[PDB]
Amino acid sequence: MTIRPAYRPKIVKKRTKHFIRHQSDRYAKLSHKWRKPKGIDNRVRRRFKGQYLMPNIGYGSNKRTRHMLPTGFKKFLVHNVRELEVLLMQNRVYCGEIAHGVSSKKRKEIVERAKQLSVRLTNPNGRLRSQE
Amino acid sequence: MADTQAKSTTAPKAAKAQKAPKAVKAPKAEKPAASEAKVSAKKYKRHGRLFAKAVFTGYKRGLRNQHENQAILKIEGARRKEHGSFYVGKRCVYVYKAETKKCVPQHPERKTRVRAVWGKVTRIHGNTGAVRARFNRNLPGHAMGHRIRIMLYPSRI
Amino acid sequence: KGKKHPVNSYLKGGILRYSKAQMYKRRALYRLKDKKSPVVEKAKVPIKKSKASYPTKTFVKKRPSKANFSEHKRNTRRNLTPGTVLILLAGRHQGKRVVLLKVLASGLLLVTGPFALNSCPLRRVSQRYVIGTSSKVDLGAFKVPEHLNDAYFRRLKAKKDKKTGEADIFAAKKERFVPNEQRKKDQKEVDAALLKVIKAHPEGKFFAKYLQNMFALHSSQYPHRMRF
Amino acid sequence: KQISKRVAESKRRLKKAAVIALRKKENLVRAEKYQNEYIKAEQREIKLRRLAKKRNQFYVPAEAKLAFVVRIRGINKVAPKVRKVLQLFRLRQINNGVFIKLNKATINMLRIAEPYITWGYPNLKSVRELIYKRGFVKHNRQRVPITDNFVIERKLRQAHQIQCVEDLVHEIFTVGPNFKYASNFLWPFKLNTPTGGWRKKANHYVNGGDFGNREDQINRLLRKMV
Amino acid sequence: LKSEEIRKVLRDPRKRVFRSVRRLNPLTNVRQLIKLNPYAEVLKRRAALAAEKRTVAKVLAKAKKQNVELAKSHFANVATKAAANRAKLLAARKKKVA
Amino acid sequence: RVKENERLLKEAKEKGQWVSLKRQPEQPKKAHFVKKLEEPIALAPIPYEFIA
Amino acid sequence: GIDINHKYDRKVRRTEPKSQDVYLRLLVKLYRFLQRRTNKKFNRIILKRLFMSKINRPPLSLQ
RNA sequence: AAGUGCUGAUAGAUUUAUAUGAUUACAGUGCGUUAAUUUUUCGGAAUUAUAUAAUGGCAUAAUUAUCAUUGAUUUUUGUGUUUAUUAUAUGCACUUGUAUGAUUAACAAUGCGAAAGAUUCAGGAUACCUUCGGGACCCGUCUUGAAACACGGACCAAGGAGU
RNA sequence: AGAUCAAGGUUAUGAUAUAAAUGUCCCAGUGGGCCACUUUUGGUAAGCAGAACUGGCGCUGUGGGAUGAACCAAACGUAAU
RNA sequence: ACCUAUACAUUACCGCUAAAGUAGAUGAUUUAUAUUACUUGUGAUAUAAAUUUUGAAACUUUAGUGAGUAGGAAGGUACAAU
Repeated sequence: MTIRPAYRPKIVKKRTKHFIRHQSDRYAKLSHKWRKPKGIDNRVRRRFKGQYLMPNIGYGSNKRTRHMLPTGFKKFLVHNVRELEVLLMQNRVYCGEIAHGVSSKKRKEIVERAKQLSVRLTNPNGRLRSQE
Repeated sequence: MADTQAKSTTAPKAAKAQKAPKAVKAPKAEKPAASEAKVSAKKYKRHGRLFAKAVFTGYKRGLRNQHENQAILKIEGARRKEHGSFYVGKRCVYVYKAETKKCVPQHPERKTRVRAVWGKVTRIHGNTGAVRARFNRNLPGHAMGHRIRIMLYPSRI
Repeated sequence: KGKKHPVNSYLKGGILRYSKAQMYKRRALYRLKDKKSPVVEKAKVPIKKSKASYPTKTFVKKRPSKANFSEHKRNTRRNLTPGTVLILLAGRHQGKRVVLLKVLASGLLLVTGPFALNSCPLRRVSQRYVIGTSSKVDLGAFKVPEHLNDAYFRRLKAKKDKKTGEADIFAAKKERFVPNEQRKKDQKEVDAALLKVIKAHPEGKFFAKYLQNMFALHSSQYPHRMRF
Repeated sequence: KQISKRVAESKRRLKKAAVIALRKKENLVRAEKYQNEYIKAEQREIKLRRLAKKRNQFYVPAEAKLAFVVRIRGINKVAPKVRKVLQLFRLRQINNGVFIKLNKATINMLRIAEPYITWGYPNLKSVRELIYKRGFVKHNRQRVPITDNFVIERKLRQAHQIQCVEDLVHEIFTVGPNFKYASNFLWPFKLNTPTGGWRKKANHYVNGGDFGNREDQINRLLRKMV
Repeated sequence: LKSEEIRKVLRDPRKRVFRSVRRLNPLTNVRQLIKLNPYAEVLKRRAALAAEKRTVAKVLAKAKKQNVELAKSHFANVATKAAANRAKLLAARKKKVA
Repeated sequence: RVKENERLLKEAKEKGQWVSLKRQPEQPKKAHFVKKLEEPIALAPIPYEFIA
Repeated sequence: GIDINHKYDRKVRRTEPKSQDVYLRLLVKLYRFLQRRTNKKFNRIILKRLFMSKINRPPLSLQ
């Protein structure tokens, strides 16, 4: 529908599956997210052979497909119609995500104006659902 | 003495022929005066029509690694490394069955019960004819003893 | 004039042209035509060849990169000559034993069934698809009907509807085969021409009553080390 | 004013161009003399040997300068004072190499790494193929490889007398008095790994076979290793 | 930066970047050889014709064994010495000036 | 090493070339041809000495 | 790999001061323009003296 | 040792070079002397002198220097000589055209971003489950050493130790 | 011995410089170690103790003798060959 | 003849260290054309067209390079109130 942005390549990432925090299997007081286990015995700290691939600066993406969402842009926070005037002339580059304290009164005012401003949103149809 | 062996086996380029670079025969003929041209016989087994059968034998396995981005094959026709080098550069394709269809027949007709990942063999590996092979994705892991294929594409003489 | 000396095609390092142009020049009296056309000139009397501002503007659009737009390269193929009956592996017509006719400058190679015997048309196939065979089916003195060509048999064309553009479309439309009536006659010109030469040969594996069945081979016979 | 700028560029547009045509002659006049320097020498050992056979004399070959030294063994488990000698030839990684100017004074530097270096005397076809194939060069202490004749000429023109790649050949393969600056100019190469293998890598050459005083069979290595 | 007191002393607008950083092979690019090294054309165009006459030198044995052609594929390839005789008749008639 | 260099340059101050005034150890030498000239070969000392 | 990424591969000396001024940056954002067109050593010693602390950018009395 | 001459392949192809700076220069093409030799005869084909430092072949002069020295290696050269050789003696526009800015790209197939609706091709352990191949001790910590037949840990939410 | 004129080659062994050159904080730690080859005391001796000269283990994964902190290959950015 | 390593080599990529380039845009720059000075032919003028923005803490470009507890500095994010 919308023209895809501004020299859209193959977004091809190094390691994709998430990174899950040594011994978070047998403690559900242990969360999901990582903490380099800094203590002198460990079985992953020594970057061993078998465990949950240990992060560093290697795995990142290219320094032009930084932040690049699967539709070419780089995502960007939007609040009201005045910040969509920030996306006046850059409309072929970035996109918008309607901030989730905006009600369905004001989100009527983005989706009918910035459509004609030719920007892309990730989420229209939030509370649309054609009721109040 | 070996100078005619720089000459006489260009008679294959004179019996094919192309520019005819030898007059001495090397014919493998039934004549008593024709006892040459030196075949490296024997083998007499086809495995070459189309989808010439070759079952599959795990990945390019280290002892204690995997390197599962590649895979290794067992090519039932071949039994010495002069055989298998005719399987350079062919594709490698393997079918395996599954439940639903989920796709219309448009590029040439498919009611879609068969499902098959794909690939491409490269190089001769084992000193008897085992010839490793790479795929499109990765060889789905439970196939070590499934009847995968090699089709003739592409080929030459 | 003359003495072009282009030995740039078998060595491949040979140039051999600077060795001529020393005394080959006349060394004086340079006279040449020297076209100096100022014709790209905005004489906008009632003309307006600026060009006129349909745009002249900043409609922002970004398009793929300026590629090499390469040359139709010369065609390295294994040494085989029409006519040679070959085993078709493709085209939803595998197993038919069909014969070479003519190589084409697109890197392509003309094959027929023929449709009289094999019931197969004048199909053009890749050399990589088809396995070449051993010996010759003699087609030396043929009429070589090269007026049928590649661009003569392209798809014609992407109109999207009825040569008029923005119109209505229907499901399962036909624009690529009736099949064409002339190709039936173009089949008839060669099928009568090929039957007399294919039945006069001494009979073999794929010659007279012999080609028309579907490649399938008994053991002790090679894909491997056959002088094939 | 840019009208007066035009004479400064367009003359230099001819000046930098026309000297390339002179440099084309300059890079040709050396090489056409450089070729038969080998060829007279390649016939000079037949003439001295066969005459000494006719004159019933043992003709010795010349014992050679111009070694070439390629590392074999790691970074670790290395002996005490072989850590400074090997940073003193710029061999560091495995399968990197440079050349030397041989005398006694480098042999008893070469001996105190002789278990760990495999040094040999190259032919013609190695050294032509070495700087060509896996040769890089070192201007302004970086490593930008070859891509023209320029990367020697730009920084070896006045104080030294070298401007073609077959002239950098000339001040190494024939050994001369500008040599010591003619191979700090090279970065160490990056030789690949010689397929077929290494036969054992255990010992010195003359019992088991690998590293050391091999000096003549280095050519069967460098046809593979590079 | 207006200035008429600063930009009479400035030196270098190196507007071109001069990066061109790609390496090339000295055997697979035969194109490369002459560029980094003239006289490489010499050694080829010396030995290539020596092989090329030697390609004639072994088909003439086939033209000794069977003696067929020599019609238009190698007949003109061996008749050039009659033209090359004239390249040495000038050695008999135009080189007699010194 | 000083006063030779002050004198061998001083004799060099009449022809010009060359200084050659640094220090160099022994080199790879030459390539002779060697007549026997003196007594042709073999000359064959091959050991046999253990048993004692 | 090798072994030397030894020490120091690390050129210590200061690139820009820990000072967030808008006047002193205006000299830096001018005098970076006048040492990278000319090559004059006198400008660089101006530039490398625009960087020390309050002490060591020495006080200097009029005699 | 020489491209000797390919024939077959593997995977991989940076580059928004103004989204703050040769798209240029090497070469290749078709236009404006020539003479015949030769071949095909449809093109082609083949010819020198035009100028060199010539660079070797040879000859001699000449010297530096040399294991040796009948000498031979040479050095500086100097000249003659034929014989080989190469680059310089191609402007004028044009060309999808060679090579050059980490030198990958013409062709072909496959498909309509179809009012809404919605098929197609790749990818996608998001965090399961299903199916196989290797890996694999279960976490702090004192110590040379913990998978410890060494101590502390049942599980969880809130509170807690560099002020 | 010092200051100051006069003459003076191309600076005087090889091979490099991943850059050399120094003043503070006395800057956080750490002041218990272990092992193999040779060299070696104490003891009959030991997987014990006691050392000089290196390399390594603690700090270190790793491919290989199934196994094993040191053995022998090699010292660990993410990826295909 | 083969066999396998996170080692060696080459192409991409990440961060880090080193080196290097870029700011008169009331310009620069080609593309054409009118003219001209005409110096054969190179330049200035005029017209027409189009390309030309960044926390110079930016931007381009180049090479090399990457283990790690005890420990020190480097920018990065949570949870706060003013």
